[PDB]
Amino acid sequence: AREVILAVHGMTCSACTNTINTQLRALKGVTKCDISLVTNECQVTYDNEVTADSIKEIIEDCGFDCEILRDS
Repeated sequence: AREVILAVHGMTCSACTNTINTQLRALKGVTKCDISLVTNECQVTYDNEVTADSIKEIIEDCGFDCEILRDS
């Protein structure tokens, strides 16, 4: 497993990260994900089955503006 790190805007309550983190965990290659209401980022421990862009899309869909910062 790789890590992707992406900036998640919009989020302003725990329900939000719950929803995000759960959705990500549900995709396929996501094994773990460590989301932190400090710097408004999402950190996703995935493997090659999943796609960072999909991850962004999923968060867009979930209803938060977000952008891919790094793939490590």
